[PDB]
Amino acid sequence: WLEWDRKIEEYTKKIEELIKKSQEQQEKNEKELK
Amino acid sequence: WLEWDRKIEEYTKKIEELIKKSQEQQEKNEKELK
Amino acid sequence: WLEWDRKIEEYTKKIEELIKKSQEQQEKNEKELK
Amino acid sequence: SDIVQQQNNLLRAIEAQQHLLQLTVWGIKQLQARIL
Amino acid sequence: SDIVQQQNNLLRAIEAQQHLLQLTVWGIKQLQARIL
Amino acid sequence: SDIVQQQNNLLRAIEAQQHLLQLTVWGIKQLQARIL
Repeated sequence: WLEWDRKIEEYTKKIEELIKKSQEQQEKNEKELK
Repeated sequence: WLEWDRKIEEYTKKIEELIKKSQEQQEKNEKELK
Repeated sequence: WLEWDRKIEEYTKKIEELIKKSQEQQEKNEKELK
Repeated sequence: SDIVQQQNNLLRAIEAQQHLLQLTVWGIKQLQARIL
Repeated sequence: SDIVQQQNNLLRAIEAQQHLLQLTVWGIKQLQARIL
Repeated sequence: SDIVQQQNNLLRAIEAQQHLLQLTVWGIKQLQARIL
């Protein structure tokens, strides 16, 4: 469970970064349309 | 747990709406290109 | 729980297969804009 | 068509993940009701 | 533009699914601390 | 090219979500086995 807890944190961090990256691309893409 | 239940329901309904919208968009896009 | 166990296995296999599909399609699409 | 095909792939992955998420919610609620 | 629009919905779905997932983590941690 | 980029980003997000889902499934299974 200690190892489980660390992995949960790892992938939570990774997805939060990927989501931020995606939000940034989305902003860029939606700007180009305008 | 009461507030947990509320938030589960909130996010579930939101996701289901977003999936439904996306499915409609998907069908329409495929039909257009065909 | 018996039904739950079966559905977990079913959707786990489904997502693994869809992610593989998506990886292949992504390779293809990236080789095409090159 | 290839981009739209990848959209379908991503959407279907998201749908399958939602079924899994819903199953995990069910399991948590079952365990919670069981003990307390 | 229609591909951009749907990608916004896919991203929003992923974000809301991540919130759901975090809620499940909280549920599991409550139960785990109690049961184990 | 930016659209294909968004697809790569979304696929990666989905893959990280699936690692998360496998962890939450494992955890629920551990607790279910113990109490049922």
